[PDB]
Amino acid sequence: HDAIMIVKRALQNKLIVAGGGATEMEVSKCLRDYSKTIAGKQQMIINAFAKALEVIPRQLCENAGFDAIEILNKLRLAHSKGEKWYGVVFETENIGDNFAKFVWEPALVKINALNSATEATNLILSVDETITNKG
Amino acid sequence: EKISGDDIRNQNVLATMAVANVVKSSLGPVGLDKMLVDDIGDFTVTNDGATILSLLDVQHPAGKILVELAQQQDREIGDGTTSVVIIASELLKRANELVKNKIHPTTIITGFRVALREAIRFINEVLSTSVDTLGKETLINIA
Amino acid sequence: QIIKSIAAIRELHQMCLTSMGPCGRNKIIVNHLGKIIITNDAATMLRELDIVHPAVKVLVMATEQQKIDMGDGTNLVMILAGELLNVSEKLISMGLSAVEIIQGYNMARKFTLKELDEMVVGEITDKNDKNELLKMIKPVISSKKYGSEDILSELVSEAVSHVLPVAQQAGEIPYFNVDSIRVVKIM
Amino acid sequence: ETVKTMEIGGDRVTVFKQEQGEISRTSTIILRGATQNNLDDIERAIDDGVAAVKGLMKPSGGKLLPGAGATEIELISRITKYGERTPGLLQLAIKQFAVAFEVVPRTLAETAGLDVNEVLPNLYAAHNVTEPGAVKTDHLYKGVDIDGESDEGVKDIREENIYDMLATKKFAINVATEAATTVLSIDQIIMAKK
Amino acid sequence: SLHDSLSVVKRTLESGNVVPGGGCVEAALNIYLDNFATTVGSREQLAIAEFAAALLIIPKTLAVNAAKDSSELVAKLRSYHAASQMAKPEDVKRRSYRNYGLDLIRGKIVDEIHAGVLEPTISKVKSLKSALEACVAILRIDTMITV
Amino acid sequence: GKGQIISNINACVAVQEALKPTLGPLGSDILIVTSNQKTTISNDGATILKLLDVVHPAAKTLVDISRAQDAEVGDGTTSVTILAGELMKEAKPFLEEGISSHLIMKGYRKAVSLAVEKINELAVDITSEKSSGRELL
Amino acid sequence: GRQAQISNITAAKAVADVIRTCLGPKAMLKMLLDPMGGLVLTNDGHAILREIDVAHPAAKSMLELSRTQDEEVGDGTTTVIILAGEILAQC
Repeated sequence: HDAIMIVKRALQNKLIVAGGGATEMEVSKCLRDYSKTIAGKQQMIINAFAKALEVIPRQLCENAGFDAIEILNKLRLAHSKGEKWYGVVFETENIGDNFAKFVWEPALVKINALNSATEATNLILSVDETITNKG
Repeated sequence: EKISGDDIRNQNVLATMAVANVVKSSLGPVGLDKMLVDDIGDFTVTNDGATILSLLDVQHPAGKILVELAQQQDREIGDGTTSVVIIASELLKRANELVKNKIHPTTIITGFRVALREAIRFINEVLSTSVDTLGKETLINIA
Repeated sequence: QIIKSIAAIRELHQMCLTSMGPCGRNKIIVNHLGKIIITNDAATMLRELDIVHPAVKVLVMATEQQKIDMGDGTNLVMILAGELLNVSEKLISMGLSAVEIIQGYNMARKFTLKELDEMVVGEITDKNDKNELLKMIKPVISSKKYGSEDILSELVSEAVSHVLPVAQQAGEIPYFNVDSIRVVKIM
Repeated sequence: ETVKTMEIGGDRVTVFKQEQGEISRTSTIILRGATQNNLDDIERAIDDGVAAVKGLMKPSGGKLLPGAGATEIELISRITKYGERTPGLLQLAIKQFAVAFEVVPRTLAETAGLDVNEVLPNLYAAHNVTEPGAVKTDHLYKGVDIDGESDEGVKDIREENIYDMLATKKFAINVATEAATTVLSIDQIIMAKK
Repeated sequence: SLHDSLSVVKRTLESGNVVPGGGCVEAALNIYLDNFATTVGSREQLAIAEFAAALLIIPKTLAVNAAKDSSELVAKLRSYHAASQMAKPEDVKRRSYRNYGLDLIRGKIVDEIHAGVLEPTISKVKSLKSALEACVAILRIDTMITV
Repeated sequence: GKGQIISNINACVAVQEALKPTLGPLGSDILIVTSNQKTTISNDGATILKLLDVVHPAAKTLVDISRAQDAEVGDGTTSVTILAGELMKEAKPFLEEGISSHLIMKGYRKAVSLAVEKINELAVDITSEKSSGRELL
Repeated sequence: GRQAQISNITAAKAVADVIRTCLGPKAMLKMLLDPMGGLVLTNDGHAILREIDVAHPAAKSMLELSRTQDEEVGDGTTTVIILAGEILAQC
């Protein structure tokens, strides 16, 4: 029954990406390399967006007991060198491949959340005045 | 009085930041000068950042370190008095975010010492003997 | 006292300066019914805001002239009228009475309106074609929700062409109506 | 002719429409989206969009002028020309009348993230040139560019087919002058505690 | 007045070791410390990353007095040197050029080697060594006792 | 002016700092006591934000996008608020240097277009591997 | 910050505030109140400036620059301060 429930959620959504910080670290790394043509005031804005994407794996390691300081330094070294599929193990702290452990996450969760976080951010940054009427 | 913890750490950064923000206007030849008024009421006008820190009156233990930093720079070279203060003050500004990250100050100091000696060999690949003396002259634009 | 009347409008002047234009920004205004309402159009925001200054209500009533008789210029009338008071402070400091200031604008208004007839290069043939209506409708739909003006252009141009009846060589009888187009929205 | 029931936005609703016969002047624009607040501005943008169709009638509905900062800068050169032409004390008010139009391109540069020292001198040099001839040449259509793309400078606003209708611009000038006239004509006010 | 103009070249050529100025030293070290921070780790990567970005305040301050946008000059300066370091360790280059500086007079990015702005290395090493020596003594004080 | 944006940043961080420990299946849970005196404990962030009912518009905006995340999808309700709030913190020092908020908004939009393009590349879709609906699962 | 630039323009205007009517052959007479009870009714522009006690240091710079012009030429002392004072007002 446990094996059926794992493949059940994978059949509903055919778009699957590697979780466990793998995809989160690669997106932040690619934006820093492509920022060379984004050079100018638009470069530092996207460079901060890549750093803002690191809060997701942080709280996951802090809530599980792992040290968020050491896990981020060792993950980037193993991600940039060799294979990019190396993630963070959720049981025992160590470098590992989530694609090897067959632990997957649906991509539509991160895609819909990325557009919703950016759209809601543009609404708040655009408000220079707020008036609240009583009633 | 005795003050410890992160309260005195933030005051030391804001004190050096206030001293740094005064001399940031005189950096470079295009920079702006300033007037230093004493208790008598007189003043002076100069664009040299080395003479400003000597005549500037600031009461603070780290502020006097910057005064000794300016005195040591003039006895060795004499150029970059404003630059050496801004670089030293910028590291104190970024050290604030490292405190909220639970980073120990020794690792902050050790990380800078390793990066200092490592950057020495990086300059060796940068620095080079005088070249470009054939086919063109780069000495004509210096003067 | 003439400066204090400008400072009261200046408080709401900077809000409208960030409105007009495709890069403009939107302000959140909480309605008295406990519902968050945000919009670019100033004529809608000025109604929900509580303004106790009577001098500001002059620009509010002047804004309704842009909303009712026209379909554009609600953000433009607040920027133009607000700047005329700022440039007038230089003449007040010099000791010039408000008569020559008002008389100067009336003489300059007739000079500007006369030149507007020479500022027109092309003229719309009023063909009411689907591709021809995209030229007039696009700038009006613009300056709100930037980036969606290309898709919303085909939706408005197709609905207007359906309201307009087929006729030729008759300009006496009006055709289009504002209330004849009702927009629906579903989450 | 036709009454059916279709799914709009995920819910089953009965649609009321037709095809050819019994020509009707009523139309409906269907909108869809996830955000509820974004659907309010798009709905209000259509109401302001269809209201411009009323201005397409005989009273100068076909005439047009370039917008996005193109006309506001070009009118400054004509107003300053009439300043020295008209003698008397009106010279002070005419010169300040053209300066008051510089706020439109300034806000477009500030709301776009562009520097104030950049867009303003570039617009003056574009609309002021020395042409060996009486007929004006080159391009008077230069507006305020959004930038954030391409390389540098501005571009012809006619490329994007964006312009301000004369009925909107000409009627807005008369309202703007009468709005500031009332404020400048009131030298005293009397209010009460509210 | 000629003696003042000759003293600029004589004192510059007096030291056989010179490096390009105008922000070339601070920008070059920023790229080298980025890849070096990943090769060490052990909680020291965050300190090197902040120490590398701290060198960009010198060209940013000069851009303020030059009326030019600091976000345009500093950000593009980092991308120009980072693109030139791609083929640098390979000992081969085609379109890759180094020594991209900043001109405060003309407000444009030009080569400082052709511009004629040079500073000796002796002033470079003693500047970064004395700046950190004074910075460590400040961070080592956790308590202020005033009698 | 620009000072109101800074006040809105702290409003999103105050909501984020409460939802930071709630990220993950092993994360902490928030205990909210309503004025009705009924105390409930929920792991998912939707119900947590529904009981608060924050009057502040920027904090309420994060609640609306969280309800839509739990409705149309059902996963990522806590992560969408943390990501949107942390993005506000990176734009806070940019306003102090004189950078306008418009290019900051348009700067993040350019990064999303490059990020979504890389998501489809990092995804795993096998075609020529000579597989079927079973061997993959 | 920007506060010192405002005080520099304000100090230059405060010095020129006294000599506003002191320019030209029609210049009127000024009354300087001394703390000891004395008064100076002379209408000379540069003769009053030496007895004016100022606080902001930029006001002392205007007195030193006007003293140099007073030695070279006898007139035009108040002309330079008014001309340079109005530049900061327009700028």
